[PDB]
Amino acid sequence: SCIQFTRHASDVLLNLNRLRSRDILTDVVIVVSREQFRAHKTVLMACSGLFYSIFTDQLKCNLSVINLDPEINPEGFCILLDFMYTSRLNLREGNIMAVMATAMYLQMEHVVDTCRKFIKASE
Amino acid sequence: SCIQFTRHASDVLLNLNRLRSRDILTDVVIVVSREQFRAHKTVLMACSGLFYSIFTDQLKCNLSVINLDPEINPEGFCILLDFMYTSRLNLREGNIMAVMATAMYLQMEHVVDTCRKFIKASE
Amino acid sequence: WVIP
Amino acid sequence: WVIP
Ligand SMILES: N#Cc1cnn2c(Nc3ccc4c(c3)CC(=O)N4)cc(Cl)nc12
Ligand SMILES: N#Cc1cnn2c(Nc3ccc4c(c3)CC(=O)N4)cc(Cl)nc12
Ligand SMILES: [Cl-]
Ligand SMILES: [Cl-]
Repeated sequence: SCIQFTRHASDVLLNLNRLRSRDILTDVVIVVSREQFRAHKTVLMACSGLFYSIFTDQLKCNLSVINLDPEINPEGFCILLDFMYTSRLNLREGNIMAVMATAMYLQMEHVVDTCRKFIKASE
Repeated sequence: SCIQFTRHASDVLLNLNRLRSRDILTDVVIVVSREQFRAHKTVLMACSGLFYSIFTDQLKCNLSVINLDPEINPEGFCILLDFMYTSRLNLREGNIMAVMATAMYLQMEHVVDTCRKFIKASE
Repeated sequence: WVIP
Repeated sequence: WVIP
């Protein structure tokens, strides 16, 4: 018999992104080649099958630094990290291949789906 | 020029609630009289003006235990904590006064608003 | 607020 | 997915 506040989940995510911008309570650095990205492990796990697996691991759960595969593109990661915290995906002709490869590695199925659909439409 | 995934914020919040149920990466215990509630500081701050103030404080940000005012009702807190993690508010005739008082203390303005409207309709 |  |  609950009532539901429609905008609550969006409001929570907006405040999680504000915490990220101010670097408040971030507990991990994701290293992608020469670039570093600070984030909250809980948000990464909530958005990515890869981070969900990493941070449920009894040893990796305690690491403050995670190094991604050297084939991962930093811009593609940056775009996906912004998506995680905002629901908005900056998908462009110039970045779609990197975004799709990064989303496959991160196991972000909905992003992979749409990248596939956008690529199919251009061929 | 971003695209947006409509269900993303709800999906994130669902996974944050799953982490809470499994006690994964919870970093605080909220003590309300004889009861204890484990939570994620980032979610508490994102939902509550009181926790936002507490966890931005340079000393309180590092505490693993937060004790609420002894006038706070544990059930009212439990209902609001569930709301934080789900967008669903279990508002009943038997708990509305406790929920509203707890929401005022926690500075959860949208919950206070609706409690006020539900009370006004019954008088 | 809505009835979900 | 939508145009926000
Ligand atoms: N507890 C917990 C918890 C935290 N996170 N999380 C999941 N995170 C996840 C796992 C796989 C995938 C995605 C997110 C997006 C995607 O495409 N695949 C799943 C579950 Cl079943 N549980 C949890
Ligand atoms: N950074 C950050 C950040 C984390 N959380 N958070 C806010 N959390 C908040 C503050 C006040 C109120 C509510 C939530 C619900 C309500 O009724 N009042 C606000 C801002 Cl402006 N910023 C942040
Ligand atoms: Cl996704
Ligand atoms: Cl609220």
